[PDB]
Amino acid sequence: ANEGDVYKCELCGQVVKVLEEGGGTLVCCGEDMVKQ
Amino acid sequence: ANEGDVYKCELCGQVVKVLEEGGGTLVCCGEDMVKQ
Ligand SMILES: [Zn+2]
Ligand SMILES: [Zn+2]
Repeated sequence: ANEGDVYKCELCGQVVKVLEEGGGTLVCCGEDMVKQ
Repeated sequence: ANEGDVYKCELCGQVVKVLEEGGGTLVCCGEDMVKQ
């Protein structure tokens, strides 16, 4: 992900920001959050 | 988590913010993101 990017889910509907990108995935609710 | 909170992976080194808390857990690198 790109720094300053926001990610939201479609299930849980959780929204978080990407303060610091990493070589991993942002899982959520036995799923994988979405990116805006 | 409470909005305004930031969570890290504590592994890869990914940092994100909880813009909107939901009914899900932030996972990264097969790990449960930690709270700063
Ligand atoms: Zn989710
Ligand atoms: Zn990670």
